Amino acid sequence: HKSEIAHRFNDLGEKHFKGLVLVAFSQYLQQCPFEDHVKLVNEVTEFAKKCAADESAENCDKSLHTLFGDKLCTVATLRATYGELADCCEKQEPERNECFLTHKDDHPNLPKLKPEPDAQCAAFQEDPDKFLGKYLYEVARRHPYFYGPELLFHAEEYKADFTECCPADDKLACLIPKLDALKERILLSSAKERLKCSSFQNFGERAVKAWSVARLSQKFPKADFAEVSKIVTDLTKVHKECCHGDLLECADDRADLAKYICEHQDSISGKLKACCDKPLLQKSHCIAEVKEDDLPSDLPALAADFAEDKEICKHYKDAKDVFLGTFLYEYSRRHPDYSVSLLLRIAKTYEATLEKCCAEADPPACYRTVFDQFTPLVEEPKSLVKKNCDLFEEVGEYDFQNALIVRYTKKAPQVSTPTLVEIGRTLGKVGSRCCKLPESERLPCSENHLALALNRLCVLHEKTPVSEKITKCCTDSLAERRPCFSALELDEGYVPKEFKAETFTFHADICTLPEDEKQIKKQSALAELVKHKPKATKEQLKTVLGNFSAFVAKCCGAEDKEACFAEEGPKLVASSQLALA
Ligand SMILES: [Zn+2]
Ligand SMILES: [Zn+2]
Ligand SMILES: [Zn+2]
Ligand SMILES: [Zn+2]
Ligand SMILES: [Zn+2]
Ligand SMILES: [Zn+2]
Ligand SMILES: [Zn+2]
Ligand SMILES: [Zn+2]
Ligand SMILES: [Zn+2]
Ligand SMILES: [Zn+2]
Ligand SMILES: [Zn+2]
Ligand SMILES: [Zn+2]
Ligand SMILES: [Zn+2]
Ligand SMILES: [Zn+2]
Ligand SMILES: [Zn+2]
Repeated sequence: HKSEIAHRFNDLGEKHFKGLVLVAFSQYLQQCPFEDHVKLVNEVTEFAKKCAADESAENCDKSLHTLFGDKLCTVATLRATYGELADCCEKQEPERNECFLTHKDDHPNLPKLKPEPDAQCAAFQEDPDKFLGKYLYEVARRHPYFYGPELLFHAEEYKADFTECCPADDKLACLIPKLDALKERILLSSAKERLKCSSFQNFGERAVKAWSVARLSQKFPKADFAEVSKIVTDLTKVHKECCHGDLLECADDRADLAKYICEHQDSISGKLKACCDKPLLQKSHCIAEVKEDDLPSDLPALAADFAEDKEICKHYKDAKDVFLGTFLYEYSRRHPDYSVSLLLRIAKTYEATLEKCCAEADPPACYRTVFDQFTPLVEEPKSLVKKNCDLFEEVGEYDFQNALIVRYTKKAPQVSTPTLVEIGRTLGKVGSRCCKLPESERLPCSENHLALALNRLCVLHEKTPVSEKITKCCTDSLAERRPCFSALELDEGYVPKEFKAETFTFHADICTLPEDEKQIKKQSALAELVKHKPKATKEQLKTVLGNFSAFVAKCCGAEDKEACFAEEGPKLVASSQLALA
């Protein structure tokens, strides 16, 4: 094509093209106010219309990267608001784009977008096109690596809720349930795509490929290997592009894959019929979130082709990567009950056994029992999940969260308290999600979502590194990541953090906070007790936090609140010292 911007405008249409460009600009520039990005989006779209009518007109032949990066660099207040981001404009492509990507903020710390139902409907009434457009902007800047086409879909969910619910009598009780369910979908989606970009950045395509091969084979067991290879190749490209900012190519390539999957749906999966007669946004999303199809009845034991076939060392020698992919395809489709990282763990073992056995004198007799090395690999995650789920059921979410905060704080006491509270809190929600499921679904829920939380920690750690052992767990191997964090224990040579009274001094401003923030304030205190007294047992810690809870409720009920906090605070501090000894 002469003009790639023409090609994408034609392919995507004005509305989607607009929506993506707004998401792009809000991810690279997370602070500048709404109306500013609206102007930029408008100018790009105007220019895109100039190029589709005349593919030959000036600047239309330039690359999407050149055009987008040039646009960012002509923003007034770029240096004033974004500081070092302006230094990226001195670089030429492709180093200019890498520079912008590395300055995206994963913890921008913006005001929590609370659902104010009466206040929102009035904004929805006054300016609806701005209301849909502002949702995209607010979610984009909060989540900079969020899958662009994915955000459009969820933005369409947001206006469908508000149009429906606003004119009813009970405006709030129609909305708050629907919006709080949307929030949890955004958090999960952001987490999933962030792991994809993290994977490219620290491991490359080959690791992303194995991950997708394994997941898609579970998703589509009836699909043949050539079909799975095709989708994987196509999908890996979509993610590289979305992860790299190529937001228009991302969306375009995604649509082509959806069309493809739907045109080959009998060959791929019976669960796709519902998806495949929907409008294109909804069709893409449905395919991405489709359930795992039924396991076909006619599958032969893996043993014949992978332990028993005598010519495997020749097979392995001729096409190493293609042959292990076959193994991974065949193993993953039979085991929808296994987590993805576990499947990669197993496949790594298979690869490594073939290297030692084919080097040895007699391979067929050696590798005949390679499947026996997987038995311990499966029992290990099964044990972890059982133990956490029995704990979660025994004690409830809040306490389970606190247990994890104590656990992870002991593992890595150099990590910041906000980060430790975030991980413990998130992992407790995972317990609510996964422990209630059947065992066929419980292991993979637990370990797949645990991988998301550990990636979040790793991403914050790459930003502001504090611990070598965390760095090793985050950089060494994606498959072995969860095992690596599990193997962390408190160091014998960790020096208890110095006591600061202010750190355990509460005030009456806690009383006017919402419960979630009230808890965070209390859970932060928990982490700080551990950092200060790392050899205190979980049972000593639970008792002292209980006394802090009683102190906070007592004084928040009192008529003179700040005088209560003043009298009772110091007493509780000094007795807690003796309690934690
Ligand atoms: Zn082209
Ligand atoms: Zn053309
Ligand atoms: Zn579209
Ligand atoms: Zn570079
Ligand atoms: Zn968010
Ligand atoms: Zn989604
Ligand atoms: Zn990259
Ligand atoms: Zn995707
Ligand atoms: Zn690119
Ligand atoms: Zn053979
Ligand atoms: Zn899940
Ligand atoms: Zn290393
Ligand atoms: Zn306070
Ligand atoms: Zn509370
Ligand atoms: Zn002390």
